[PDB]
Amino acid sequence: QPESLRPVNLTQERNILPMTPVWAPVPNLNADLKKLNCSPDSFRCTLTNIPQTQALLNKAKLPLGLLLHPFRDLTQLPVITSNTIVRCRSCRTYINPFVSFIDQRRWKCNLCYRVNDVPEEFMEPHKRPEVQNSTVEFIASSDYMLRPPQPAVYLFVLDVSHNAVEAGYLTILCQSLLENLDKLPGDSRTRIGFMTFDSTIHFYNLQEGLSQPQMLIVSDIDDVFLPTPDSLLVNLYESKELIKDLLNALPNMFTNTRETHSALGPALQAAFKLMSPTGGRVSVFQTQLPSLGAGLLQSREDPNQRSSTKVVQHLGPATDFYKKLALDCSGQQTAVDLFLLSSQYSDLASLACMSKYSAGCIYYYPSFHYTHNPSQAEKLQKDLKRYLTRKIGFEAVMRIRCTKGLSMHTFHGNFFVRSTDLLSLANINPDAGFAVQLSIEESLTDTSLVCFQTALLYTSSKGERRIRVHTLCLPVVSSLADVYAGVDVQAAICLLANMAVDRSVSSSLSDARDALVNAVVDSLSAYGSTVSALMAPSSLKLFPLYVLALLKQKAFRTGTSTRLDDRVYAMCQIKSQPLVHLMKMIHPNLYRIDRLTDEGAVHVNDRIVPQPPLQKLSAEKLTREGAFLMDCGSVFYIWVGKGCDNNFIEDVLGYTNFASIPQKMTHLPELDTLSSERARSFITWLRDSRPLSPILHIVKDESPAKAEFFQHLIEDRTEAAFSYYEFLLHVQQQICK
Ligand SMILES: [Zn+2]
Repeated sequence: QPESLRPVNLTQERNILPMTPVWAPVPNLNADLKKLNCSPDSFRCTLTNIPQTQALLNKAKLPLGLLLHPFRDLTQLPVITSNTIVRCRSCRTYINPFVSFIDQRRWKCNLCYRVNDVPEEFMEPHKRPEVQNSTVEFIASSDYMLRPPQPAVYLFVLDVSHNAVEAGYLTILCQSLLENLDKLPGDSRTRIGFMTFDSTIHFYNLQEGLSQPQMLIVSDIDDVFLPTPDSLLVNLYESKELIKDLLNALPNMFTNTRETHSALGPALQAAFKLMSPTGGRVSVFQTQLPSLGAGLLQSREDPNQRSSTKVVQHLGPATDFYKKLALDCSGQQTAVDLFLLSSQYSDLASLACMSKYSAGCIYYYPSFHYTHNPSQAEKLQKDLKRYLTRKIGFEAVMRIRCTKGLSMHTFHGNFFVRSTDLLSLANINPDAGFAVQLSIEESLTDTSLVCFQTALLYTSSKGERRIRVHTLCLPVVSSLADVYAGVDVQAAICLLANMAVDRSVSSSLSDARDALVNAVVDSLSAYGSTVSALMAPSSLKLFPLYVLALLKQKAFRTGTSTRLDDRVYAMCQIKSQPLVHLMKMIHPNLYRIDRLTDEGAVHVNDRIVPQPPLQKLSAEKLTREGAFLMDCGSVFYIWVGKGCDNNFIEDVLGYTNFASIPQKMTHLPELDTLSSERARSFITWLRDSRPLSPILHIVKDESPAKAEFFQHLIEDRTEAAFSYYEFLLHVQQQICK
């Protein structure tokens, strides 16, 4: 009885959530191969023990899929420079650690089983880097480029309507660009340009030779007097001073502007045309519903929350304008990133398409205001530092190959699909995650092992064509028991979250929610067939809990009010957040922090970091005499109990007593106390584990912002949502019927 199969009575067990982070299940391969397997932080499967047939997979109920964070920053990476990149003659799989050499001069492909000759240059060919590491990166040549590797090109398209000016994001963006101007990935060929827009479209001529920027204003984006692209997307090094002058002036160019219109559509169409020749990255900053010209959007959100209980009203795009724009951009290797900083509905569902279909990124800062909502301003500052300095890959493509019999079925993420197994990524960034559901078209009886291999081809910021490859090997099994033994619950949950997004949009929120519950009912019913109480194998003991958490997440919840743009953003996050970050949004990590200690702590970055144990998401865990920190992935909350020890309030919060604690507190004082040092050290550790900067909110029991915290205690009953106990009873009833 492997331990992953040890029975767990979920009906009775009140302690199932581990105190420490859940580890990915190690694929059950022999010792030698295990050491060679792919990092689960880069590439993992929902079922580490692969079902031998589609019939067995169907009997299991669990979804078979892959999750990847293909371009994440790595501490070490074997870089291979060879005149010949060895690949299979029949399926083009890259030679890897799991192939077999049948004569030292020939290798058999582990995906299609065809025999290939080993090139002389590749030569003890089995001790080659490609065969000793499952994650490598090749430097490719002319045979992997249709044109010379494009230089880095950056274009900023900024909303300067009165609403946008009032918001005050310009100062933040321009200051960030100035501080990081010499840190943008690229070389001497790097080009950059700027555009602003209100009722008209504004271009900025920054060509070398000018003493100051020349602003060009047009209402017709096809104006024949407009200069050539070389004067708008200029060489960063050559026009450095002109660029800095523009960056210093922008925040004070539209002060108290009379313009209220935001012609985003025309601006983006002009951007497409400008970027078409080279491709690159477009960064769009929008603060309200596009109101003029092509692509203008209506304020269609339905105020009646109950009208969206079964089918979310206006959840899908209102038009295909932005999707079409993104597809056209992808065709020219142009990615479009959206930074939405609106205080009123702006139809993110429609706008998000500009990024979704161009491999772009979506950032959302609701009710952003430099002065009145400074936490969003500081967050943008930090998010921009990462956005502007992280590595980047241009004009990229990614293909995922798999052993014969296996097939890619549905991809999840931001990209332009070009095949059953090929994705076009105008840009590939190190923070993007992807997922894909698989199917078994032909029984996997040929061998006892299957392999999955991700190949990411891109142009580096230095002009080199590179191919980063990840190879994952998994054992094939023929019994249901074994399938349940190798399930990766968090991977399954993340894949189901993506499937639920598709179902909510194409069918209804009701159907998506029902399918999520059905996954639990079906899997545990199927499990029961292999063996008064809801039983589950250890591997799935957290499955019901995670599904309940998902059902209460902003994306799919129906019990409490949810603004449309807010729900859409939650869905966007599911589609692009790597598993490690997405799981915190699905099931927040709760910690008691008024009594942090050394014991258990770890040492990192040369400091002692407390390691408090994870607490289940229920008010039952909230000692009224303590303080707790909830990590929801994108935001932090610190709940302070009415009877919380004053030592904590005084030494950590910086106040005499509970009553003196202010509301709307978003920062922890840098107090010279041991407890403040521990708390801050802990929180700094949390922040350093992810690319984005979560805003911190200190919540008092007094009931104003209390709900924001209690809505995350997903194990408790609420308005129209089951408690964990009730949910299990519900699952049981369905299975017993
Ligand atoms: Zn092959």
